[PDB]
Amino acid sequence: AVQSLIRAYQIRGHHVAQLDPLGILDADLDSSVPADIISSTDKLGFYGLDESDLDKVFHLPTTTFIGGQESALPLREIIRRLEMAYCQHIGVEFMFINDLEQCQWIRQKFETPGIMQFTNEEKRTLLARLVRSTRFEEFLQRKWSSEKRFGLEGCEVLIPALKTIIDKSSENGVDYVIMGMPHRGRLNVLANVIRKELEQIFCQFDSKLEAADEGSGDNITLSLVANPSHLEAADPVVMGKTKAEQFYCGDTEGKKVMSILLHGDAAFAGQGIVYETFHLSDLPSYTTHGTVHVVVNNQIGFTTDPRMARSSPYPTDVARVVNAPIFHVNSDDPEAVMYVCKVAAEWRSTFHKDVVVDLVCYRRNGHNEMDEPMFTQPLMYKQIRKQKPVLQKYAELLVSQGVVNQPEYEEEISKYDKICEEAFARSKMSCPSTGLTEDILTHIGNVASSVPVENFTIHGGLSRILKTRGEMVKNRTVDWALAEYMAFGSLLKEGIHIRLSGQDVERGTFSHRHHVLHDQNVDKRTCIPMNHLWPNQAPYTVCNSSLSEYGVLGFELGFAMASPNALVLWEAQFGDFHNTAQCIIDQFICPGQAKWVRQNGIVLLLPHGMEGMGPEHSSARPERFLQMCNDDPDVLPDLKEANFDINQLYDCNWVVVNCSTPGNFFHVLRRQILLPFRKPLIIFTPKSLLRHPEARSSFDEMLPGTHFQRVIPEDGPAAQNPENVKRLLFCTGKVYYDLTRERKARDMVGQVAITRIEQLSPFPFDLLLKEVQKYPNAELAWCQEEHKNQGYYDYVKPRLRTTISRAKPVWYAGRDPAAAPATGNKKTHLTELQRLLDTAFDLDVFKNFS
Amino acid sequence: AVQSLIRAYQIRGHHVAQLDPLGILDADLDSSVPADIISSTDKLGFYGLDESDLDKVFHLPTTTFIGGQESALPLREIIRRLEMAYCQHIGVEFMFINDLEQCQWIRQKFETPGIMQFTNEEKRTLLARLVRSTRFEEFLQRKWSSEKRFGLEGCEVLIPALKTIIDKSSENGVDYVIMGMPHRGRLNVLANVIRKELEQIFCQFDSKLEAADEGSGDNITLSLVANPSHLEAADPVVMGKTKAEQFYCGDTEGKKVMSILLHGDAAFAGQGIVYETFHLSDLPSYTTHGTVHVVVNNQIGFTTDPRMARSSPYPTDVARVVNAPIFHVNSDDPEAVMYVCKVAAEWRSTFHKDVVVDLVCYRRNGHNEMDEPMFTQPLMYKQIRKQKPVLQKYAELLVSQGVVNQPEYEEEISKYDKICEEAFARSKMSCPSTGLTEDILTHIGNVASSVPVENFTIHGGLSRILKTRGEMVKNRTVDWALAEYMAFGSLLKEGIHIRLSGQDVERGTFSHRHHVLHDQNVDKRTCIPMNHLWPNQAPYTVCNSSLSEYGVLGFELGFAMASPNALVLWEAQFGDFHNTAQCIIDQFICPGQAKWVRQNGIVLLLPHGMEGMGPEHSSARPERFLQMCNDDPDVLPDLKEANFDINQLYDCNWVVVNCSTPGNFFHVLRRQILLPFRKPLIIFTPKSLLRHPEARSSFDEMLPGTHFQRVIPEDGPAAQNPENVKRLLFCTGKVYYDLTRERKARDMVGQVAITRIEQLSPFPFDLLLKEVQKYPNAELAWCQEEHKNQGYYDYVKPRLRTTISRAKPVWYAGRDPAAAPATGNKKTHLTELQRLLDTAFDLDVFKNFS
Ligand SMILES: Cc1ncc(C[n+]2csc(CCOP(=O)(O)OP(=O)(O)O)c2C)c(N)n1
Ligand SMILES: Cc1ncc(C[n+]2csc(CCOP(=O)(O)OP(=O)(O)O)c2C)c(N)n1
Ligand SMILES: [Ca+2]
Ligand SMILES: [Ca+2]
Ligand SMILES: [Mg+2]
Ligand SMILES: [Mg+2]
Repeated sequence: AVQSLIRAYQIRGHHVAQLDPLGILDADLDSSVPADIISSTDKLGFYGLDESDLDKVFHLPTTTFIGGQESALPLREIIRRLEMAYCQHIGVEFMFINDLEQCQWIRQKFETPGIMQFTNEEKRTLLARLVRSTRFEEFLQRKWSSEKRFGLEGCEVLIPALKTIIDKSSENGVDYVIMGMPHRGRLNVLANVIRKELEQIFCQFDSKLEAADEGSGDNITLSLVANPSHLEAADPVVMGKTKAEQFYCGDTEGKKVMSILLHGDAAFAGQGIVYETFHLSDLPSYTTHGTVHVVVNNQIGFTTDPRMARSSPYPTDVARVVNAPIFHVNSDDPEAVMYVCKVAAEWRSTFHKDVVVDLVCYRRNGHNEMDEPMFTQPLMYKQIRKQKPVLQKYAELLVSQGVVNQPEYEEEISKYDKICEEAFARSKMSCPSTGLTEDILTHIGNVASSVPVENFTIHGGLSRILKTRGEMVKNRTVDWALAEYMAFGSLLKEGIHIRLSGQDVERGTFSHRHHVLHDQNVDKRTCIPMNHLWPNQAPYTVCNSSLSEYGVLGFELGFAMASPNALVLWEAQFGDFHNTAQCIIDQFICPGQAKWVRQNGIVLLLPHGMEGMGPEHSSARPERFLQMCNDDPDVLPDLKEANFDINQLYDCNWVVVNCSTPGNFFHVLRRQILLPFRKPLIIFTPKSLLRHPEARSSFDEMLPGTHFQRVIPEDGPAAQNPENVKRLLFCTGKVYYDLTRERKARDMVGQVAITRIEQLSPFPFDLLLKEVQKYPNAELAWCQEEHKNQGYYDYVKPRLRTTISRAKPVWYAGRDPAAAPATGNKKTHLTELQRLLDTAFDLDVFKNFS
Repeated sequence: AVQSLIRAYQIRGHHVAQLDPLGILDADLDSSVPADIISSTDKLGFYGLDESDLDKVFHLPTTTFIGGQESALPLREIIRRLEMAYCQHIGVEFMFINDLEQCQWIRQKFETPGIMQFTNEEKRTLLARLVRSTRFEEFLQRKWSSEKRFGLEGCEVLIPALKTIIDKSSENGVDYVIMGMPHRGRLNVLANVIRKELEQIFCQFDSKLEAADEGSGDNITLSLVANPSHLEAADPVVMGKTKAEQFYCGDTEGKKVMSILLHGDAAFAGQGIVYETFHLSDLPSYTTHGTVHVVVNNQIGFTTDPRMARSSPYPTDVARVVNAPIFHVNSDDPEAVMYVCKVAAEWRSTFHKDVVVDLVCYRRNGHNEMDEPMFTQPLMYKQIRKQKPVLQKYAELLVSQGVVNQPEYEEEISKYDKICEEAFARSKMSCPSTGLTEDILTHIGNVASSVPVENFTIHGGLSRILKTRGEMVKNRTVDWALAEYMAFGSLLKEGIHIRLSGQDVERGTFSHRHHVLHDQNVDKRTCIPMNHLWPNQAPYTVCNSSLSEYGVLGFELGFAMASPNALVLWEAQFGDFHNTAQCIIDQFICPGQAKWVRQNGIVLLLPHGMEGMGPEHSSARPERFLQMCNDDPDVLPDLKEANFDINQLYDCNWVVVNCSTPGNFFHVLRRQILLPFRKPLIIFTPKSLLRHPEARSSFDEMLPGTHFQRVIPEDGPAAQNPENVKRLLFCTGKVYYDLTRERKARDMVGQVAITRIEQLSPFPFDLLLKEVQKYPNAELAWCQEEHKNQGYYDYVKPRLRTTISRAKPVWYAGRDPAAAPATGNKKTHLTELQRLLDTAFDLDVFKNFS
């Protein structure tokens, strides 16, 4: 009889809660009272009860904790205690959880008498924190009025909440905390929670204010990651950083690393990023064993109201798809906020699960500190202007109780004002060798072309693949997969950790690498032969990710930030789906060092090639990456510097390469780690050269004394007699092979020279100038399997014309411009390719003008 | 006693349900049986019951329909009926709904007896549909084996499900259906549901198979929209199209327009787009009154296991945030699927709410028809190759029952086969005047600068704004807001519908337009002044959207497809966040007429300008838009055609404009509608020119006989004496004004000519040539307030050098290249701007070389 009523309250208590600070605007966007909650004695008929039952004593179930060292209670006691627990300033949304132990723990924490009481020292400390926050806010206001400082006015209880979280984490065992937070309230945290020299904060208020830099305090260590103004675009980055620190510190269960994130109410229910980030929480490869989310519900986004912003009651619904409990609290009552923070910290330290806490508050001023909010919401601010601040009412309550005397509070205010005034007055290298000796290469080749496990049986096709691998190894020949194994194993020997993530990377999207072997008979038997290469070596991890291209890339980037001695690779199924995560490339990878001055070295792998498989299963948009480079096309650098290659690579944002041969792909990954500094790397991997019969290289290019070749000159009869060569030809990728075959078909050998360019960013001016001067009489041309308005023409042409003294035109030999990456008609592809190949190996296509 | 048990089943039935077609892999990803379900007589102790209670008769509650014509069933009946209803081929997830009427309606359907029974005619029709689907699949397989087509084998009950849905919609009143669905099963729907000439389908299989294209059938009308391979990227487009059709057809409640969407299991739980699309559902401005989502749960994504893909149990947990009920069904049983589809159609026609139906099935072959799935999942396919197809077992069951005889079934197979081979054998203009007479302009100015409602009081600042508006109107002067009002009112007079949607558009992000007036004291009293202009006129709508930049743009794009007689505008808060919806610009607006034939005229508004607000609140990336143009920079078109302005505009893919004066903003908006055809328009609106004192124009540029000016020539003393002008200068946007000020500070009037370029795409190659020939001895230069690697230099320079016969170099006068859109230091901005003005206005920064 009573069990149904208690369940009904545990379901619908948060809907009738006075979480509203102003008293006017509602929190759940509905003022109706559902019939489940007994708002009056007339509603007992819904459960079949009546006014005669309000005095009969009822026995509590095993899922109720209001008894407090008491078994049965009069129904009036149950109703009063249940209203106090669920329908006052705290509303708990947790019964969507199917686990029983977590539900019982939450009930015990939030449904027992005499557990929320504080001590006088805690009240004094809370008063001190509230005074610090409020006086800092008014000092910023009165010393800087005509500014846009995004104030935290009408919600100062945030700072004590964060301090309570950090203190509970410290006493629970945590020794490292990583925090992410939007702009609203940044300076308060930077001055009170992550304590910093106030003179430095005042100095940085006037200059460098726009940039949200990184703040570190080192005795729990606190780090505040830099975040951009894009909303909710830094959660996966924080999760990746937390995972990397957990892995490096040896914490398998993450008992000493913690993650805290702050969100606004409007963005937590309007961005699809939160969905993707929440789905990464439980995946075995992306699980940081717990994050604490704090969402500030000021009940407004700029000038947009809550009812025209979302299709859900609360802005906290995304967290319920993963069974993460949610706590909504009224910011007016500070003790409730403190207890909720303590409960959330205990929950994270116990169950290693995400938890979200919602701070219901209001906004005292406009969106900016000089905006006019009466234009759009008159009633809201008319009601706002008739309410006391939280500090004033808290101080009055404490004075009435007798905890603090008025002179002490006044002295505290005066001394903190003097501290602020005093602070304000005071305020104003060579390229390594990447080769390997033959025994290491032979050992890796033999281990990779077999199965280490004794009774491990594989498929027949896989057996044929391994036999072909062994035949290649014994003949001193390497293909794409073998080159990948050799590079990764060589790095693993030196102690460098390697992580490879993305979609379908364990088997390969084209089924070419087979890095993970599966047993046909046993259900979960799995063998990774690479861990068996050497007795002592760095770990190796390969992971399959979800379909989100946005959260996984951010996670990988955050992981790459922790340590330089690590090789993190992200693989996309096709080069056309990277645009789903453009924001991550736009704000985090592109200007990571220009603003924020921190180093990263993530490797991005993008398959790219035109083979008729579709208008959008073809091409990786390299012209989008090539335009985001801090290089001036009109200036030719000094080509006679001490090194140039390493100096040029030092002054750039990232590197862009398009590898066609396995040897260069082997050397690039080694050069990524062996260098002193780190920079992001973008690689355009082929799609049809994996099985190509002549896409192979010998071991002689993998031996000691060999460096990565940024530009591969032409080898053949053309080089033997260079004065007779016409039509000097440049290419980048598979287009080389398609040319060479035709050069054999048309008997153009000795009349056309074809050269590749592996590295596009930065531009190799020196090597290109050296090889262009090799052929005095040859018409420069650029080949391309993409359209004119796509690919590398608009990037390469200015740089090629800069390399020479604009002494020669750079012609084009490729497809015509189009509004799509490729064509959807199979018949026209062959005609286009035949026309593309017509101009090459058929001279006088451009000499016809004269 | 029993109410708790029934409640527990209604919560946890779908977890123990036998939905798995394979007794092997699970769908909720957990094999454990929760203690709520009574799997054996020993578990009755959880509810306090025991084996002695299995025979006692228990009265049913008012929220349980098991019984039919019974009040009390003996407990052995309740348990059996509940297991049959919730734990046998059907799992219903709906109890998260808080509404009681919807819950009772759902319960009645699946929880009442003798409701799922069919008739012999229905069974015959189902057999016919299954035969058609299966024989078409095997015919495609045997006639085309070496193909990468995506096949529907494994789930062959999809076609009858869709046909049942459409039939129920037709009988419920729907007369128009819009459908979107991914590649898996496209041909089966195109050949069976949306019936099409099979010869045409066979012809398009060989050629033009790559592109999606649009399939129509007109007696319910069926439209299948084109969608790319990007997963979940076409739902908002479908919803926008549905909304537009509902609005033109006059269905306020949408009783005659319906929307159907199909999803895969892996993409419905891995993409954040679904989150935004689901929040767009209930929003009053974006409400399509229901949408029947169908998710096919084949339990595998390419080669990725469902456990390493998501954190939620089922891949349909994003629909529990909007209280949308979910039905999971086993595709083996066809009657259950048919009944579920009927129930979903009735639910949509009744409650006007979204509903999701999950068909649990398996995949018979690899991802493509020649993929090898034994490499990664051995046990799954080892079990798959030992199961009968659904058609075979259904035919055997019907033969045993006696509905159909074997000769009839064989004859049906033979006749459909013969139809298949028979089909296979058979298979093989001037620019308008946009001016207005003075009385219309005066009327719109008077109405817009005053309040229409008589008892309506506004703020004092708003009163001052309206007084300034009236002063401008009486003095024959127009600003940005007045120009917008005049354009919108002029279009509304002609009967053209106008819709403006996006973030903070009702008031304006800079509080300059005030299109919506709010009453200070009376609650919710709105007053749109432009809805009161003329006695008969088209409706006007302004909406505030959510923070999702991706879903709203897709919704607007879908809306601008239904009819040409409409002006749909999308406004962004800043030009930097548009990249969040890059995919929509990548696969839908860019190649929307090059790939599919449909035409679109959406207007995109992007604030753009460098003012020192930050590196992320400055610049709108115009160089990203300018590179996606199917224009060859190396060819100069024929400048002596009849038009060369309407012809040039006819070939392009969209238009890009940067408007500074309000008159051009008026004229371009009028020209967008008055043109015979439709093309997308991108406008770079200013931010600091809204309040600029000289950013104004007279009425003489809005009178009859005035056309939009693509290029504004240089007016002033320089034009009077053009032979004495040096440093011919090109600009685009606010920079002009700054330049003029500096010129006035340096007395360089008559020595520098500054010209704007309003239209960049199509490129004006005629007016620019004329004005370049106007000044013979003048060094061309380009002035931007953005970095050299960004902005318009890389686009404009090749086109400017093409316009002339490469006879004069195009210099640069702007900021130096950088890895970020702007700087984060306030001090360096002033130095950068001063250096920019210095190098712009001094006469030897380039001539010093000689
Ligand atoms: C992706 C994106 N992020 C940000 C903006 C601009 N912007 C900055 S703050 C803000 C309001 C966010 O609302 P809410 O989370 O409620 O913030 P609060 O009231 O706490 O400032 C918006 C829209 C934008 N247009 N697009
Ligand atoms: C955004 C994106 N879209 C598409 C792909 C490539 N792709 C095409 S179909 C497919 C499988 C989708 O899985 P599921 O939804 O289970 O569909 P099914 O295999 O049953 O068709 C993938 C990953 C990708 N990597 N990223
Ligand atoms: Ca309520
Ligand atoms: Ca289960
Ligand atoms: Mg807010
Ligand atoms: Mg699937």
